Amino acid sequence: GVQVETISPGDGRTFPKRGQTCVVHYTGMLEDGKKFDSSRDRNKPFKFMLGKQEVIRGWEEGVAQMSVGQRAKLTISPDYAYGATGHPGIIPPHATLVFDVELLKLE
Amino acid sequence: GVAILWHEMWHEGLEEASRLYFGERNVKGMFEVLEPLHAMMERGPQTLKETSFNQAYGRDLMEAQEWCRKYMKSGNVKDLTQAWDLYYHVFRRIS
Ligand SMILES: CO[C@H]1C[C@@H]2CC[C@@H](C)[C@@](O)(O2)C(=O)C(=O)N2CCCC[C@H]2C(=O)O[C@H]([C@H](C)C[C@@H]2CC[C@@H](O)[C@H](OC)C2)C[C@@H](O)[C@H](C)/C=C(\C)[C@@H](O)[C@@H](OC)C(=O)[C@H](C)C[C@H](C)/C=C/C=C/C=C/1C
Repeated sequence: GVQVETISPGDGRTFPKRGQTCVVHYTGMLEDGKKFDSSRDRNKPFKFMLGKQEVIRGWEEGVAQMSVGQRAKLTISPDYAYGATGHPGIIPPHATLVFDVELLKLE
Repeated sequence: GVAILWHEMWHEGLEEASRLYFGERNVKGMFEVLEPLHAMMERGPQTLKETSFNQAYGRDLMEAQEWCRKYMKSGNVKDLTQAWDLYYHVFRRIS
């Protein structure tokens, strides 16, 4: 599945409803700690709509339980990320992923 | 709902191309959707609405094609990721 561990707390009240676009900063890395993607490094947040199957299952279930302002470590199982196929040339097969994600605001 | 205007065509095209590449790992199929849309741009804008689309999004789309063409030579998927960053930016602005 997905494990959410809070790094920095949010308001504990404003959770993302379906329909809203979540605006986040994220840093994705493999189980060893090597980074593969980071919106922070680009200085440009990532916008996406929740509950439309836009993102991997770990995000769909993990980001849904975060509050606005919260920063969390999302440890995601390979069957909740890219699985046996992986994402060729970035994420290999059967890869546990770790996302440091911050829910900045909703639009 | 036949996609006739450029923003309509690019919106449905980028959706389908991303579904093929990110959903199904189908690079060939992704290109088969995208290459014709870039060629349409390369023919040049014919209407006023095409002209304004081209002024807003033409440079970004042209650069996304250059990243894709970098991938064609390099084989480095990071170059497709660059292209998709640019395509997503266009997609959000025309949504
Ligand atoms: C320029 O950067 C890449 C992202 C890179 C690509 C490589 C990755 C390793 C990684 O580096 O991001 C990464 O860090 C990561 O793992 N991310 C990203 C942050 C969210 C969590 C997770 C992560 O789930 O991303 C996702 C899966 C890759 C694919 C999806 C997993 C669920 C599955 O149902 C999807 O089937 C269709 C495939 C990519 C998403 O971001 C983007 C926004 C969504 C999609 C491509 C699809 O939904 C698509 O459908 C038809 C859409 O509707 C979009 C809105 C259409 C639009 C025309 C295309 C947008 C493409 C944007 C590409 C971006 C932003």
